[PDB]
Amino acid sequence: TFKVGDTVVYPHHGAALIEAIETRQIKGVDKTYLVLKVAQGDLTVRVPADNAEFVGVRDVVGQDGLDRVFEVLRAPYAEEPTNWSRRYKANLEKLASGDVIKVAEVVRDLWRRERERGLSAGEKRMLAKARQILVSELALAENTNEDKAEALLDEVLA
DNA sequence: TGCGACGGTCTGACGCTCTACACAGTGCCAGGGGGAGATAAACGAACGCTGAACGCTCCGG
Repeated sequence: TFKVGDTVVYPHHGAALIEAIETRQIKGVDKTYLVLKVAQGDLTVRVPADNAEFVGVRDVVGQDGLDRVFEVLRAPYAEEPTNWSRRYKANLEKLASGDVIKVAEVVRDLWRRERERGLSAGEKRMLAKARQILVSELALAENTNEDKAEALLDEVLA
């Protein structure tokens, strides 16, 4: 399932590359740890392969992902509750869910809201974080350059 | 009630200048009411223009 040198998407950190497989022993049990890293925060993540699906790791989605996130990005008739508190409570939950379709919907609706009137400066931090993690997810999926990854999305979100 | 003792409470702890310094870890926005500043108009005032008009010295044919 998991090999060396491959790219894996980790929640709240985006795409990452695996360095090696670690065989550290805990209580006399040889767990199959794997170590991975990103270029954003300069951190190393060690996850055993047995509970990898439980913690929420996920591989690189092929050609079946960009088309579905584009068609849910272009999906009209999206509505939000009138009170901003319910939508505010929903969006970070959708971000923490880690689904690509959910984060694409959140960034599309939020970008539309910022375009129409302009929300605030506080929400700019989370829009920026979501755009960063989404462009990092799509950058290593299509194997494109990061500047090309952020450039290609500029003509499709309108 | 008398007893020590147990305890709290309270007080200051010589004088001045030469010197003499500053002070730090945990949310967020929408709807609505007031007064600050720009606007264009307004009622009244006095400010000018009209030279006219009164009166003077005036050079004068």
